[PDB]
Amino acid sequence: QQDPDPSQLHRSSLVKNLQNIYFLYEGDPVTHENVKSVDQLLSHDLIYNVSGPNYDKLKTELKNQEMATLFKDKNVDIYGVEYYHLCYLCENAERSACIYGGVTNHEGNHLEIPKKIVVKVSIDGIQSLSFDIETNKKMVTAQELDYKVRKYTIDNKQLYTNGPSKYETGYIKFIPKNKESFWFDFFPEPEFTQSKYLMIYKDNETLDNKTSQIEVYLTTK
Amino acid sequence: QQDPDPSQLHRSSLVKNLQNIYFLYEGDPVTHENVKSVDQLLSHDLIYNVSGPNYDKLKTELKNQEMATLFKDKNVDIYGVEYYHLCYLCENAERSACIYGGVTNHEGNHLEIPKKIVVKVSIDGIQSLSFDIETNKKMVTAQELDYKVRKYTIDNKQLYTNGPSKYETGYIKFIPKNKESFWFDFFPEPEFTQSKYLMIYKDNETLDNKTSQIEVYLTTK
Amino acid sequence: QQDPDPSQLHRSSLVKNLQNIYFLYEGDPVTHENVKSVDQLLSHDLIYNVSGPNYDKLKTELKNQEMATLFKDKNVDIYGVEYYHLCYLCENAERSACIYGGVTNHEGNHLEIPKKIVVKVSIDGIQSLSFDIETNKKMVTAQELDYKVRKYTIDNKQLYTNGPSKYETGYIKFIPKNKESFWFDFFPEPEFTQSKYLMIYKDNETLDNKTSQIEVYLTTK
Amino acid sequence: QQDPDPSQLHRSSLVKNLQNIYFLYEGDPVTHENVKSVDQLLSHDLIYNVSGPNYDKLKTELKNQEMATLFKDKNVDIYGVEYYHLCYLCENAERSACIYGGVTNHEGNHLEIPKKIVVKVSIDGIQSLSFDIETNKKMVTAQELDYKVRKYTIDNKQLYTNGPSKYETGYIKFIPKNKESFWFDFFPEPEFTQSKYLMIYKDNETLDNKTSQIEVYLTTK
Repeated sequence: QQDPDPSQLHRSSLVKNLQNIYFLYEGDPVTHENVKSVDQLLSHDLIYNVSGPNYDKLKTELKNQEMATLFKDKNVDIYGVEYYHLCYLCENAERSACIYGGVTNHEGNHLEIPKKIVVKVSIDGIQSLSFDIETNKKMVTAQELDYKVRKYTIDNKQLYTNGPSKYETGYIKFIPKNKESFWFDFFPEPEFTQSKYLMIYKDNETLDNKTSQIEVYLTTK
Repeated sequence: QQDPDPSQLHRSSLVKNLQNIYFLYEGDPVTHENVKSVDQLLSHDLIYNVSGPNYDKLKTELKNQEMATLFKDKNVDIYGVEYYHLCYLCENAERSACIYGGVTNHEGNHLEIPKKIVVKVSIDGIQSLSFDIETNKKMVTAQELDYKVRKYTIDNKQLYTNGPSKYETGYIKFIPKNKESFWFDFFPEPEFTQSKYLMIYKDNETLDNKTSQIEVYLTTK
Repeated sequence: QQDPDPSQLHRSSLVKNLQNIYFLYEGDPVTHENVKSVDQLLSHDLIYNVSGPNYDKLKTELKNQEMATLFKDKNVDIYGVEYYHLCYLCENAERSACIYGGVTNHEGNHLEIPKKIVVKVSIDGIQSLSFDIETNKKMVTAQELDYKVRKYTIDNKQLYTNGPSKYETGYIKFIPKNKESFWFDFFPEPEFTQSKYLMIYKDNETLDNKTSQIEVYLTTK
Repeated sequence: QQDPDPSQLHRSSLVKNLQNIYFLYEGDPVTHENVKSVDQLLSHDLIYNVSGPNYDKLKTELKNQEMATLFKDKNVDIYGVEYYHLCYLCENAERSACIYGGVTNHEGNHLEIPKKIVVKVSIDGIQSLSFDIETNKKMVTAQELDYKVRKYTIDNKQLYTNGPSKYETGYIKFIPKNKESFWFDFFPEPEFTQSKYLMIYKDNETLDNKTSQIEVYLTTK
């Protein structure tokens, strides 16, 4: 996946119920340390018995059978963006919370002191500023990072709000030490659902933090 | 509807996922003043464009057509218990909240100072206590009252909890000045959904507060 | 319940997607002889392991907890109207078919030769005609009957069509030997779903057939 | 996409409710010619106003936004496999039917005399047989082809049944004149739904028939 073309980005002025992206990155993500799965719905997911402000049962669809059937009996660390509309867990379950990926092993992958990662932000060409985000992992999911990133740029520069977004075309770029960089679009198609936009966090993409760099390119229209 | 017979009561011990009753009465009720309806799904429900911590659209299924098309264009006051699991609003809507009844006209029915209604609580036959609850309406909905009554006894004497109840069989009774008393069971059938147990709040039963009394009958087991 | 008032009747010209009532009575109802339930979802329904053109699992919402847990272990006969849209049976089942009531004991209640029951149909006051329907039960469900009744009047005098109805206001009336006659409006509220209009078959109402009569009141407008 | 490794194939013996695959290819596909779209739920789908034995509304999710907003106003031919369970179209419509892909232009692309396509089938290494399938299109969808190809083998050699299959691992392969051949696994992961398995028909893949070949590889066990 190579650098995006200016016509391939979705534009924030065509999205209708745009806000539905706000709450996602404004609210509190899901965080669980050293926990083990206990049952699964389909071959490619895993269910956990954990709680939060609006749930006591969680689900995370993974990339495929081979992956799910890998973390099935291991201890892992969860960190993910959740949705409540359109989420199934079990016939007998009200109060559910779905998510995509966000799964990392627990032992060894934890660090003593927080690694400092730097984000560079460009707007209309000009590189305008810099800020930091942390993490207690040697191998974090692009999900944990992308989130933390936006959170900041939403409560300060204002990436999303309960209404029209200030910018128009935005996307985050990951730059791994070994190879091939990738990106995510900051805005969805005209009409959409949450459950669908978040599928990007399906591949449970993980990467070393000690050697990865991030870039953000926004457009003021 | 005459006084219930001791076998006709649902027994707390039998219910399985009982907690789900707890949240309904330990959380914050939906409250809106002087608001009007803006669209309706089926012939007997009205939909409001209001907001809260977990929504931005609301639905209240009333008793029947004739009723709904009566409050279809009036300004009213909403006071009610909501459920998120299995709630339908519009094809394009995430973040909804549904309820039953809880509708009263807005003009006049309001009061300067809060009427004081007294509740007599029995337990294993002996009337051990009494407490108070308020209201700013001349014609309140037995729902507004039912709620307020439980929230208390739950936070203090412990009616419901994040698990098994302390008591076994409980119900509330209303005594209207004009005639015919009625009651609600405090526990649902063994296996149930939220949206089904609440239907007792479908008849949008209203009544004068200046002359109505309340009684609670619990059995310790 | 006494003879209805000409203003409480739903008027077929107001229903928007009326057709949907057509397929319910113009389709092959469900019919299964001597069978036993095998699992249950909620405390007031029963599930059966039977087959048909569009299903291989069935459910039947009954009146209350007390009624369901009565046919839980008995051999019974099911004759009823089904709906596919909006129907849950188990987390793992596609191809489902739901219904309301239509449950009767099997042993004894069966007859050697079919009883002949006559129906009398009015039309704008005048008693226009008569026709027949059969049954192999001593105690049938008004559902079994109400169905048989309409299916005829729809294929011949066209009660419902893939479209607007020829008549405007009709309802069937039951006259049981002992006491209280009861009726069903032939048309639903303006806007509706199927699972809700069918709820009148929930009281699994049954009666002797050796002494029961029927009447039909329609209005050409 | 190169030839599959005998370990990446799903084994029917591990599948639980496999029958559901059966009905999909043993049932009547959806067929409509020279039609136009009429509204769209999301940004990557299209809705048509057509009718069949179990529906009067149909949907077909496409690859992405740029494809849908391309067949939005053209005259197209739909050929596809449909799923009922879990299918959303509009808040007011029961009787739906969903699909993925299966869309082709209508003018010109039609042939006077049906093109004969030969399929070669292998079984445990040995090329045991060959047969025929027809099509009235210059540019056909791999879906229309894959379907026809199975139905046969199913009603004859018995690919799927209302139960365990006879075979263990199967997959069809397409060999276009220009380049890159591809394949589909005849079987789903152990636990799945219909709507997910069928997503292979999303990329609405299309190829010329005057120059395409097919091959099937099965493994008795």
